[PDB]
Amino acid sequence: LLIEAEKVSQSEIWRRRRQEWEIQRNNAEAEMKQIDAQLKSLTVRREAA
Amino acid sequence: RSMVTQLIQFGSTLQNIIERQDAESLNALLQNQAKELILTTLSIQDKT
Repeated sequence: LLIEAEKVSQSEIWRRRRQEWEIQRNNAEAEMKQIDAQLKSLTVRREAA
Repeated sequence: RSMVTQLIQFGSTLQNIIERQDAESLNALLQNQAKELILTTLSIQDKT
């Protein structure tokens, strides 16, 4: 039973690790869309200049 | 002599008229240039 407890605990910390990976991926994609919209702002400023 | 002083009165009047019309033409030119400049500043405000 202790062996089986260690196995299921290792699987659970793998799942929590994967969830943290997914949160990092979503932050990276959000920053990428942010920088594209800021590029649109900058080319508008270029047209004004 | 009376004829000559009459003529010099005409000369003074003509000098004043010439300087006055040059001032007026310069004024109209300044106004048209102001019109073009305000068009450009409108476009810049749109981009803002």
